[PDB]
Amino acid sequence: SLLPTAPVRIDADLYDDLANPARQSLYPRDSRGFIRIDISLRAYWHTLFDTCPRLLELSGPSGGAIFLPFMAWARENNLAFDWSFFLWVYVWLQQSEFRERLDEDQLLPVMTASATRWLMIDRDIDACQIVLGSRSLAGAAVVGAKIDSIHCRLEQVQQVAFAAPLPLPDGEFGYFLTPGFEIDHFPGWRPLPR
Amino acid sequence: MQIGFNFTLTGTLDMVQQMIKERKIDYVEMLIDNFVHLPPEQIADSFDCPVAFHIMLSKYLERDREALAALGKRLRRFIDVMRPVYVSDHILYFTHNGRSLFHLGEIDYGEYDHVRSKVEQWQDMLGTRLYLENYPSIMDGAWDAPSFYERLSRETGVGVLFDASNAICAQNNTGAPVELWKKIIETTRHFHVAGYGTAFIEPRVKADTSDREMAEDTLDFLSRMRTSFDKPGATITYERDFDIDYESISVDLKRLRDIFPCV
Ligand SMILES: [Fe+3]
Ligand SMILES: [Fe+3]
Repeated sequence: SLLPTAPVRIDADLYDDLANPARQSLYPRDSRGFIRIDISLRAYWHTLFDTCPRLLELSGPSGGAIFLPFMAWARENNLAFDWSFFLWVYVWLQQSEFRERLDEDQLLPVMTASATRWLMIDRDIDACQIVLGSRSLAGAAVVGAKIDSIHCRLEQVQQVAFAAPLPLPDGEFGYFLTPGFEIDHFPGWRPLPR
Repeated sequence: MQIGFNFTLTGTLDMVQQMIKERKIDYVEMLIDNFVHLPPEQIADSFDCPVAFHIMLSKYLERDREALAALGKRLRRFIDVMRPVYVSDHILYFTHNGRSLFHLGEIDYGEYDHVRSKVEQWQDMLGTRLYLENYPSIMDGAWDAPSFYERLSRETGVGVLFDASNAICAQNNTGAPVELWKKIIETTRHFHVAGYGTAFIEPRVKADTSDREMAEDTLDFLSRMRTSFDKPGATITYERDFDIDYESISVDLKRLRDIFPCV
């Protein structure tokens, strides 16, 4: 009645393969270790595509044509699956068979996704807003601000227009952090983490 | 038994305040590290009831000490202002070899010496008694965890936040009976309860999705052993993290109060 743990016993035995859909097969279909990896791959799947559903217009409904190649490309380039996750998908997309079908309508949802992830998971006490820049978004940036009032009737992520010319970043994306909830100063873009 | 609700998203406020006013819950558990830049006095003035603290993302098992200390000191200032009923946190594997898990891992309970040292240090930073929650086990570490939390709790003064749902997941995925936790249930006064889901490819494996009504066996568990759960200072926080529906929540709440009548 229980699913056999089969080759392994505890979650720690599965750590290395929790984000590697290639190595999922090496576990028996009916095995519990196969099931647990699937739960964890579904979590990466849904984080990507629930938050950015327009990317399924590129991959098709199964998301396979993006997900598998991006997952394997992520282990290879040892990304941390940090808040830059979404931006790192768009970067992969820029060099995939989909590179001609990227437009602002795909770009902005992944910037809002990374901005929201940062303001949700980040635990740096002296970091209050994130400021995302891309080379495909001149003069503007996507700013993600942590919650600082239970009554803010606005969204925590905003596209903001600068008045002074804003340098294009070196890579496709660049970012910086602000110590309070103001932008008084441009320290220059930092490259995407990892 | 005080019944509670977990407050996580800023946009649930008007609904949570209404369950307070309507005496459907007696306190509010807060995912406090999501509100660390809010003014703390503001949270205390939005809830006409006690609060308790749940910490999701300290990552005290892996976080660098300088970032961890700064979080601790900010949490300390919040503890002073709100006097939370309790302060709780998790035992979670977040990061393998530098990369982040999106479905968090059950720590390897054979690593007792490493958990103990971080739990002591973190609880020192927080300046108060910490409660640690049990993982909703999938792999067979479920058989190890009851004996592990018991040990950890007497060598470090730490409490157990016993989540009934997660223990029933553990039972269904591994066979490990919730009865393994009787001594902890009879000791701690703070509990969690939620609904659990299923994997997309295996309905037999149970997930801590916190999205639906509780199972008929998570309610049998609280019923069968209501004497062991209920005790003088006891509380149970109902978690619903997805499909936050005011009426579906409200019946699960009354369902709880049926099991634990006020006197
Ligand atoms: Fe929890
Ligand atoms: Fe819980």
